[PDB]
Amino acid sequence: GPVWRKHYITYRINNYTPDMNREDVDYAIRKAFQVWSNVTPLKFSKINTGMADILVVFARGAHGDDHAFDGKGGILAHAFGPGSGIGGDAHFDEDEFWTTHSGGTNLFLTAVHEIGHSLGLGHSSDPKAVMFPTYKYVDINTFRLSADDIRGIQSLYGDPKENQRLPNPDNSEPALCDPNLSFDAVTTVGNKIFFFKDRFFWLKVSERPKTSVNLISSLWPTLPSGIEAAYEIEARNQVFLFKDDKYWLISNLRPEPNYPKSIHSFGFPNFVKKIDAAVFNPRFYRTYFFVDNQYWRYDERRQMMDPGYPKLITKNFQGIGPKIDAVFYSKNKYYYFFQGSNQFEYDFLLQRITKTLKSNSWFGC
Ligand SMILES: [Ca+2]
Ligand SMILES: [Ca+2]
Ligand SMILES: [Ca+2]
Ligand SMILES: [Ca+2]
Ligand SMILES: [Zn+2]
Ligand SMILES: [Zn+2]
Repeated sequence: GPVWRKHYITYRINNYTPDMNREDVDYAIRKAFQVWSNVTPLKFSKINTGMADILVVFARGAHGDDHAFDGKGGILAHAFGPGSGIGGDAHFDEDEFWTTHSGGTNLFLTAVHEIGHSLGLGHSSDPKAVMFPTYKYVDINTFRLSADDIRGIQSLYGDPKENQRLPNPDNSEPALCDPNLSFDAVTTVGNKIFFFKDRFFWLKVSERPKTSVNLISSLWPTLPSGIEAAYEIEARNQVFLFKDDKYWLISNLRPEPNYPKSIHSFGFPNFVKKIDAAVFNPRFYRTYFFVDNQYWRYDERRQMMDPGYPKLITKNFQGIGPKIDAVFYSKNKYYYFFQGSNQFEYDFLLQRITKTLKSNSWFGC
C-alpha cells in the first residue's frame, strides 16, 4: 500500500475490553508494537491525551466504519493502512474473549498481525507468518517474525540504523543522530557542507552516502575549535570562520595573506562582541550577520553595510526565534536555519518557513 512518512509514530489505547486487566492490554499492546520496531526503524508512543496516530479500539458489530464486525469468530480485527484520519487504527471485535493466554483468542498474536496492516503489509501467503490470515495461537515470549513478514516491513522500511541484526539497533554519542544534535556554526563550501561542533565537524550532502565526523585541527590551521558562525563565497573559494571578535579567511583550505583580524573592519559597533550565524546570498550579493537579537547585512561588492542595520530577526524573518544557531544557503532561493535541535526550510523569496526539520536531517538518519 502506501507507508508512514515519519520515522516516530503514536498510539493511544482508546478504550479497554472488559475481558480485562487493563494493564494486561497495555502490555499485550505496547508489546505488539515492539515486535515491529525491533526489525524496523520506528518508535511507538502511548499518549493518553490529544490525537495519537495509531488507534486501538475495541468495538463490536457496527462501530463507525462501513466495514462492520461479525460476532464470534470470522473477523477478529481489522486495521486501516496508513493514512491520516483513520489511517492506521487497529480495531478489535469485542464479541471475542481476549487473553494473555491461549484459552480464548489471544490479543498478543492478533494485536501484532493487525499492527502490521496498520503498518503497511498485506498478508503473508506464508503459513508460518504471524499471519497467514489463520491466527497461529502459539507460545508467547519466545515467538518471533517469520522471516517472511520481516521482508515486507523491511521492504517498506529498513533495517536499522547502525549494526547487525535481529538482534535489534543501538544509539550512539558524539552522533549522526542524537536528536538533540545542535550546531556551533555551519556552511557549505562549494558543494559540501561543513557542520561545526566544538572540536568536531561532520561533512557533506553530495552524493556521498554518509557523514564522517572529524577534528577541526586537521583541516584547519591558524584556527580555534568551537567556531561560532560561518559562510562562503563559492566564486572565490573563500570560507569565513568567525569566533569571538575575530575571523578567518580561507581559500582552497588555506588562510589567504593575514588572519585572524577583526570583525569591525567589516563593520559594526564595539557594542557587538560576536557573530552567531551567517549566510551569504549570491542571488543578490549580500551576507547575513546575526547578533543574538538582531541582524546585519553586508554589501559584499561594496564593502559596506547596506543602509539601516541592525535590525530585528523576527520582524524581518517570520518566526525564527530571537537567537539563531546556524543559517546557510540552498543552491536555489532558501536559507536553512538551525535554532536548537531544530532547523527550518526558509523560502526567502516569499518569507515563510515551509518545512520544519529535525536539526539533523542531511545525515538522512
Ligand atoms: Ca490514525
Ligand atoms: Ca468477530
Ligand atoms: Ca468480549
Ligand atoms: Ca552559533
Ligand atoms: Zn472498524
Ligand atoms: Zn488481516
